[PDB]
Amino acid sequence: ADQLTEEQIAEFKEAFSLFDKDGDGTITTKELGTVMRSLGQNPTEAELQDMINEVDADGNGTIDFPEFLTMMARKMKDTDSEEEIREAFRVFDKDGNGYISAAELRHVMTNLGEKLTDEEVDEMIREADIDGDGQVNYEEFVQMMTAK
Amino acid sequence: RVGVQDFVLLENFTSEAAFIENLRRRFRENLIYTYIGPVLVSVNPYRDLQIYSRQHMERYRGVSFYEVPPHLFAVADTVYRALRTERRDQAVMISGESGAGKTEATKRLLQFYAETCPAPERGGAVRDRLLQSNPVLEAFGNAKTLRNDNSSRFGKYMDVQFDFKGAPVGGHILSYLLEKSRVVHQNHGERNFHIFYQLLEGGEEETLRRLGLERNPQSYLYLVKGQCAKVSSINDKSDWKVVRKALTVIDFTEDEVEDLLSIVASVLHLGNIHFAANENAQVTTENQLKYLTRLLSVEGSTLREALTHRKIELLSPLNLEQAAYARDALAKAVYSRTFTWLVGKINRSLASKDVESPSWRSTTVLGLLDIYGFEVFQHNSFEQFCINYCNEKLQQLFIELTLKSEQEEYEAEGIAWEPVQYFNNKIICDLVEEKFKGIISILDEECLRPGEATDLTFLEKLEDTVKHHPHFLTHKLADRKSLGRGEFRLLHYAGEVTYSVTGFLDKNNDLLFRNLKETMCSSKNPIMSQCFDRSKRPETVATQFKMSLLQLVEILQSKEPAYVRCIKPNDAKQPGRFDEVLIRHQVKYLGLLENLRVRRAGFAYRRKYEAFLQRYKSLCPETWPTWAGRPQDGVAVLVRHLGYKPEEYKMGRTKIFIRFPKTLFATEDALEVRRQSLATKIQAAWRGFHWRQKFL
Ligand SMILES: [Mg+2]
Repeated sequence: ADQLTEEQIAEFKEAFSLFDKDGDGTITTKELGTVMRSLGQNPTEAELQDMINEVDADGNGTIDFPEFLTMMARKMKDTDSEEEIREAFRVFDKDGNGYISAAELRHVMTNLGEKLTDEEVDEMIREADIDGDGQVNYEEFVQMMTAK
Repeated sequence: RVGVQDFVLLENFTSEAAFIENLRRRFRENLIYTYIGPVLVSVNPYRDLQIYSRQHMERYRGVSFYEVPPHLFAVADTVYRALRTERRDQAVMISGESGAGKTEATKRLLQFYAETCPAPERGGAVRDRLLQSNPVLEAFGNAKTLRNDNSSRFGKYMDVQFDFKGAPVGGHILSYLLEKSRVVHQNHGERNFHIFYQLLEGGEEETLRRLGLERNPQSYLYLVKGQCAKVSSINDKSDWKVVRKALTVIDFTEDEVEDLLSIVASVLHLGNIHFAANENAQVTTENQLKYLTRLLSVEGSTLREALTHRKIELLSPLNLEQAAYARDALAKAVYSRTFTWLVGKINRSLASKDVESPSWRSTTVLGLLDIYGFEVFQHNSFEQFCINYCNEKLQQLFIELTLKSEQEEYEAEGIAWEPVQYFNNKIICDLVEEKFKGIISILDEECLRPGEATDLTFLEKLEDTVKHHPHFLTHKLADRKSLGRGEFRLLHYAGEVTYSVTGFLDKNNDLLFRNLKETMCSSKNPIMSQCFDRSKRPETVATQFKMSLLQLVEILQSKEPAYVRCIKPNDAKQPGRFDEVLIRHQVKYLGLLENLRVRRAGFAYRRKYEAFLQRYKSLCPETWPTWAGRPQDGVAVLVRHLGYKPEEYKMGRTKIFIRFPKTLFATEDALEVRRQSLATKIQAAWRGFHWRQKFL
C-alpha cells in the first residue's frame, strides 16, 4: 500500500550513513535492527534474521543501502496498527478493564517469545506506569508508544 | 484395564444393572474412580491403596483428562488448568453420605495442589499451612459415630487463592454449625471429639499434671457417655503428635496452645461436677471447681453460684435437673465458641500478607466443598435435622447444575434436545425453608416466649400447618407405628429419616444464661475473652443456619463447578465389600443414570458468541484484530478457519455449543501458542519506541 517517497529515500539515506562506520557505504548485519528502529520502524527479531539471512549469504556480515532500502520498504508494507497492539495487550488483560499489573506485565514480557531482559522491562514499566501504583493502563501506553 | 473408564462409553447405557456391574467390577480390581462425562464417581475402598503418592501426581499434572485413566488428581489438574487458562473462580463440589470419603477426598486434592503447583517468590509456604489445618480441625471437629470412625461434625468450604503465576498465595475457610451436643453427650458407640482423647493418651506428664487431668478417659463423664473410649482404626497418641506439630505450622504460639489446652481441660472438669442437695442444689466436690478457676481464669465463687443460681431482681437457687442443664449449656458454649475462634485463628494464618498489588485483583480462588453428609441413626434429633437439611439444599444445587439448568438452556437455544426426566427435591427444600409455611419458620414461631410452647406443642402446630404432605408424615397419618408419637417422619432425597421433636425448642434457641455469660466475660484467659465480651437481636439457630446455606449456595453459583460423587460400599466400613442393595439405592437418588443420559447426548462446553469471539479471535485473520459484523457471523468464519467439523459443534440462538472437550483443548492450545506472537508484537513495538526516546 504505502510506497516510498522521493523525500523518504533521502531521509533513509542520511540516517544510514551514521552507522556507515568504516565508510564503505555499508552497515553491519548486527547493526541492522538499530537503524530501522531509528527510522520509525518496529521490526521483530525474527524479521531481522530473515533480512540478515538473505543478504549475508556472501558472508562479510554487511548490507548496503540499496538492499537496506529494500528491507525498509517491505517492513513498511505491513506494520502493526495501534489497534492490533491494543488488542494484543487486551489478551493478557483478564479483567477486560484495560489494566495489567506491572508484576504481570513484567512476567509475560520476560517469559514469552522474543523475551525482554530484566533491564529492558524495568525501563518499559517506568514510562508505562506513570503513577507508579503498580498498575499500567495499556490503551494509554499504546498511544504513547505508537504515537507519531 | 477393567470395565469402561467412562460410563458414557458404556453400552446398554440405560441399564441400571449394567451400571452397578461396572462399579463392582472395577471396585474389586481396586479401581475406585470412574467418569460420567466430566463428573467423577468415587467408591470408598475402606483400605489404604496408595494412588496418592507423588509418582501418581506427576502422571496427572499438566495432561488432558481424557488421555489418562480416571483418578481424583485428574479433576484436580483439570480444575487447576481451568483456573489458569481462563481466570475464573473454580469450585470442586463433593457429595456423599457419612463415611463416603468426602473429607479424605478434599485432603488429597489439597496435597496435589501443594506438591504440584509452582512456589511463589516472596510468597510464603501456605502450602504447609493449608495441609496442616486438617489435623487441627479434625481433632476439634471430628468424632467417631456409628457411620464414620472419623466424622466431621462441622461443614467446611475452603478457598485457595492463586496468583497470576499459578501459585498459592493463601486461603480462607468457612465453617458451618458445629454439632454442639456432642461435647456434653454421645449415643452409645460414639466418642466425643478426637481432641479430648488425643490429649489424654498423647499429652506429656508435665502438661497433664498442670491441667489436673488423668490419663484414663473413663474418668471423665463427658468423654465416655457412649461407653466407647477407643477406636481400633485410630491411634490417638500419634494424632496428638501430629496436631501439636501442626499448631506450630499454622503459627499458634506455645502460649496459645497452653491456653487452648486450658479450655479443653475445663470442659472435661466441667462435666465431672456433681450436684447434691439442700432442700437447693450445690457442688459437693471441690476438685473440679478448683482447676476450673485456674484454667478458666475466673473467680471460683462467682462460677459456683453461677452454676447453682439463676438471676431473676434477686438470685433463686436451682435443682439437680436445672443445675446440670446450666452446666451443660456452659460446656457447649465454651467449646463451640472456642471452635469458631479456632477457625478464625487458622484463617488469620492462611491469609496472605500483602498491602495492595501487584496486583491482587488478578488472584483467582479454587473452592473446595466439604460438608457433613446425609446420616440416619436409630434416634435422630435436631443435629441430624440440620445436617440432612444441609444435604438437601446442596443436593438441589447439584440437580440445578447437572440436570435442570443444562436442559433448560437447550430449550431457550436452538439446540435439538429430547428432555431427560429427573426427580426434583426442590419440594423437600421448600418443606423446610419456605417462608411462613416452613418447618424452620414454624419452629421459630413456637420459640417466642418460654413456659408456653413445648416439644409436643411444636409438633402439633406442625401437623396443623403442614397438612398431608408427600415428604412429611406423623403418627396422625395412615398406618404407623412403625411411626411413633412425639416424632415426625421426613422423606429426604436419600431416604426417610425419623426425628424426635424432643429437645428441638431448647436446641433451636441457643441459650446461655446471662448468669453464665457474665462469668465468662470475666475470664482472664486470652481465648476466652475473645469468645465472650460485654453483654436484643437473638436470632435462632435454625434461621441463622438457613442464612448460612443460602450464602453458601450463591457463593458456589458464582463459580465454575466440578463434580465429585462419593459412594459408600457398605455399612460395615469393610474393604472389598460391595453391597449391591446399598450402592443401588445411592445411584438411584444421586440420579447417576439420568446423568449418564444427559452426558452422552449433551455438549461439554457452551459460551456466548461475544465471549467466544473476544477470546479466540486472534486465531483467525478475518477476526483479527477486529470484527465489525454480528458476533455469530464472526464465530462462524472463526470456527471454519479453526477446522471444526459440523458434528463437533452447534450454533445456538445466543451461544455456541461444542460437544467434546478435545475440541476446545486443541483450540486453547492454539491460543496458547498465538500468545507467543502477540507478545512479540508488544516487545517489537516497545523496542522500537524505546530506542527512539533515549536517542534522537
Ligand atoms: Mg485487567
